[PDB]
Formats: sequence, structure tokens, C-alpha cells
Amino acid sequence: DTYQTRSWLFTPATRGADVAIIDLEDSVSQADKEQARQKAISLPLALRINGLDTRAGIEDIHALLECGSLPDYLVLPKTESAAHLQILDRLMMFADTRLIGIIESVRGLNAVESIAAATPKLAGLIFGAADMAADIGAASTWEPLALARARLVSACAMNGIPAIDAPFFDVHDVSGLQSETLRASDFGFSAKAAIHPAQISTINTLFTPTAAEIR
Amino acid sequence: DTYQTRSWLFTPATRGADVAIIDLEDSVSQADKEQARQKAISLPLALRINGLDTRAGIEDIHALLECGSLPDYLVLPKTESAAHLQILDRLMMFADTRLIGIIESVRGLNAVESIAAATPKLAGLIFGAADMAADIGAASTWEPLALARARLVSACAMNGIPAIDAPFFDVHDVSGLQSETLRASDFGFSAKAAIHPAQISTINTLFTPTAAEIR
Amino acid sequence: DTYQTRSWLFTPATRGADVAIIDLEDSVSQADKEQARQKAISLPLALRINGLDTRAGIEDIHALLECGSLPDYLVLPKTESAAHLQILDRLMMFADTRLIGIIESVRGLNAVESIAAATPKLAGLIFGAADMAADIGAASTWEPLALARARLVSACAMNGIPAIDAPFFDVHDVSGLQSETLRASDFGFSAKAAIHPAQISTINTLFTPTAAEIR
Repeated sequence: DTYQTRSWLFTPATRGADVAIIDLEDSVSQADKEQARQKAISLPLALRINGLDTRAGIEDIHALLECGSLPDYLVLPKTESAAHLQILDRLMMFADTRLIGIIESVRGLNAVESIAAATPKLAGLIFGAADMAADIGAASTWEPLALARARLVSACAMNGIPAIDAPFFDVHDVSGLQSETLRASDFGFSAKAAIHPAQISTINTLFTPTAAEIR
Repeated sequence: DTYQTRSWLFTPATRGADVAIIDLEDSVSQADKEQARQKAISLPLALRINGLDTRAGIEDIHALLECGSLPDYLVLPKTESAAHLQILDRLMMFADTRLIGIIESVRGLNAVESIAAATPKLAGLIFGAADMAADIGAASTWEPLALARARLVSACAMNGIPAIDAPFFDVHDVSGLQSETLRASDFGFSAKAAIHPAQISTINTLFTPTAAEIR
Repeated sequence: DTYQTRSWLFTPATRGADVAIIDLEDSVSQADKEQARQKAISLPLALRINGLDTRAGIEDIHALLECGSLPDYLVLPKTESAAHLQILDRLMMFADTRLIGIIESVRGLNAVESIAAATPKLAGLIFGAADMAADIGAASTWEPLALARARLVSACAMNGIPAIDAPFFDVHDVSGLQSETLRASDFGFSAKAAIHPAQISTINTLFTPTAAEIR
């Protein structure tokens, strides 16, 4: 069940989080796509493939469908429409695998309601702050992205799926990590991505209900 | 005129605000619905009936249409579509009664534009912060709900009706009540609901222009 | 290229910014519209005509189409639909002139996605904070308008055009001007309007890239 997860940790395919995400995309160079790919083909496991509109992502999907083996969660970058998810859904249906979409673009953000409602196999949406800000021409800070975040959480809640917050960049700014994570929880995010295991415990704790609440 | 009104005070049907709202809903227990109903049936007056999608609300509406007597304002909880308001409007076509809708759900919020335009009898919308927060999975604090609030004020303003802010929970935090009320006024709320008479003078004062402003 | 511009200065027809806007509208009295009109008919130049839904604006357009001469930028107030811009576009297809729409109303804001996509001739959108706040019944301050600004910037970014921030009212509050300009920049605005030449250097400087960026 996707709602229980609190921490999603990105580690590149080349080489305690609640979910590990094997990454084929932005951490992986263009030259490394085939090597990271087949490595990955070899506790719930996620795989972020390259975008459907990339040759890398077509290759990734082809390899997945051939060598048989699939993660519990397929993470699709630059999810921009419900058709993005429905294509994956139909593709994965031949050969129990659930989808996670990333909302990292304006186009994606404008269609977020229909994206969140696209298919039962969708298990959550990740906010992509850095690309969202870059697409808009904004700073990565909270305030310019606050609209986007609130709109994302609402679409998730409307469809009974968790909103997963963007990763926090500064591994060294534990204060900043604590503040942003708390802000996301108050907004209604159920989880937050991460790019370093040092962030995990902070993230786990803050997205964990209190004994008072559990009662 | 609804725009002049500043304070809306909820008092349960069982038993100086500009409008009093006799409540059949959340303050009244389920066992108490019949008592409160007929007692309520017994300066402008509002009645909040139970939701249209509840057996309680059907009975309330049945009793209203039967025993003849109607308030100046009919307050509908959990307004989620234009049809909600139009059904009441047609039901009220036999037997001068105006409607107030409550936006307390994501579904309501997403349809807020069409709701604000639903019928001429609609005289205003109340924000239901606590249920909205719960529906989203967010905290009741200002920030997670600012989008929801801004979207509500805008749809109201477009249809020439006042936006009425949620009641403030903490009766003891007068500071918090002043701050939120001022925030709501700045946003374009023209009025605010209340759950205790101690809040009334504060709400009235803060929504009353100053001699400085009038000059 | 509109993206290069940082400062847009409104000056009434009656009487170093990157673009000067000769203004026929709110700075010009109604008695002065004919007067102001014909002077203007006699470094890139912008012209804000009166609204299409005003007798003044029809006359302004008539005068423009007759005496042959057109500004580099035609600035249209109260842009409320895609048709607003398309009408102007077709009117000036005979006699290189690009359009700038002003989003200053709730109706304009709700249609901002379709306005920003209306025609290739559209080169940017200006936020009209003072009319937007008044239309909503809100204060002119940042917070009540933050949702509106984020929605405007998003629509611009999606269509490959710059968002231009509203002018800051207080000429004497240089601190407020600096703060608003930075917030706008962070939000993803590429430029900001001005209503007095004293504001120009501040706006220019703050929208000028640092050596770190340039590298």
C-alpha cells in the first residue's frame, strides 16, 4: 500500500528508506543509459525510467518487456497527461505493477487533475520542484512553487493517492530539510523523495503519525 | 444585503451577530435530529440543514416544505456542484428564501466556479476550513488552505456574492482570531463565521472600515 | 526580443526604461482622450490604448488604422479572452506590430491559459495588480494576489512569452519596490512595469544577471 511509504530514495542504476528508486534518468549520463538499464533488470522497489518522449525511455520500456522482470513501482518522468499513464498501464498489463507519475512541468501541472484520475494502477505523484521551477523560469524556493504543490496535493487526495514531495537538495542543511519537510506535511504531502540516506530518518519521522493520532 | 453582513454565528437548533445560523448539522448529535428539527421549525435568520446526501437532510427538507416556514437564508453543508443549489432553489420555488453554500470538500472546491454561478438565489459561500483540511489531509492552518481560499473568493467576486470565512476554532486565542480575520479580509472575504459569541465583536470590528479608511 | 526587456514605463500621452509605454487609458482623463490620442499618433515603443469595450478604444483603433503608424507593442487593457487578442491581431494584419495583454480582472485570470495561447503575435502579458485586487475585493499586497501571479507566470511560460509584473504604487517606498521586484523575479516574472522614472534603475538592476549566472 503506497500511502504507508514516507521516504523515496533516488540511487542511480549504475553501481532505511521505505522505497528505493533505481534511477535511469537525470543522475545517469546519456552514455550510460544501456549499462544502467540492464543492471536494473537484474521491500518494494521502484524504477524511474527515462521519459516516454525520449529514445532512452523507449529503449527502457523495450528491455523491460523483453527480459520479463518488473519493479513494484514504475516511475515515469514528465507525466503530462492521463494518456502518459494509460499507455504504461496497457503496456505493463501483459507480462501487479503500479505507477508513479512525476509532475515536473507546466503542461503536467495544468493536467494534474486528469493525470491523478488516469488509472487505478497509479499509486502516487511525485512533485518535481527543480524542473517545475526551470520550466516556469522561477526560483526553486517554496513560495514560487506553493500553488503547484497545493494543486498537486488536492488532485492526489481527490483520487485517494499520496502526494510525494520533491527531494531537498542540501544534504548539509538539516535545518532547511526539516523546515521544508514539515511544510510539505502540513500541505498534505504523505511523503518526500530523497537523494541521500542522511535525509531518510528526518523524512520518516516527520511523515510518521504520533501515538496521540494513532489513538 | 448579504455584503453588509460581517459575522455569521452558529448556534445549534436544540434549545451581536449580524446573522444567526440555526444549526441542524455538526453541533447536533444524530439522536437529536428530530428534536432540533421541529424546534428549529417553530433581523435576518439562517438555517443550516443537514446534507442533501444524508437521510437527515431529506427529512429536514421534507419538514421544511411541509410545516410551511422558511428562513431568510438556507445554508447547505457540503455543497459540491451547481445542481446541489439548483435542487434547493426548485424545491423552494413554492413557499423569498436565499441560499448559502458551504465549500468544505475538494470536490466542492473543484467545482467552485460553477457553484458560485449556480443560481441567483445563492447569496454567498462559506469556507469550511476544517473539513477541507481533513479532505485534503492537510493542517487547518492558513498556508495549506490559501489556494482553496483564494479560489473561493475569486469565484464569489465573479458572481457578485460575498465570501464568508471559516470559523476560528480556538476561543481562547483571540490573537489568532484577529490575525486570521485580517488575513481573510485582505484576501477579499467580506465576512466570517463564528462558533462562540465572544468572537462576534472582534469579527464585526475587523470587517468594519476605519475612519482613516473611509477618509 | 521581449524577454530581453526588464522595465516598462507608463507615461501619459499628455506632457532609462527598456520600453516606454505611451498611455491613453487610466492616466488620461476622459476629456483628454481625443487630445492624448492624436499626439501619440504623431528604442522600442509601446502604446496602451483604451479598452475595446470603450468608445475611447474604438476611436483609438480607428485613428491608428487611418494615419498609418503603429507602435512596436500594442498594449491592450482588460484582456479577458483569446478573442480580445485575436480581434486586435486581425485589425492590424494590414499596415510587424506585436501585442501585450493586461490581465487585470477575475474574468481575465480565469481565461489566462487561453489568452496566453491566443495568437503568435502575443509577446507578453502584464499583471494588473491594482485592478485585480479591486475586482476581487482584496488588498493590493503580495499575499492576496500570489495565486493570481503564479497562474499568470505559468500561462506565459507555457506559451514562450515573458510575464511582466505590475507597477509598484508607492514611489517613495524604494524598499517596497525592491522587495516586490525580487519576489516577482523569484516567481518567474522577467520584467516589471513602472509608473515613475525613479523606479527604472532599481527595476533594471534587479533584473540584471550576476556574473555567476553569466558564467
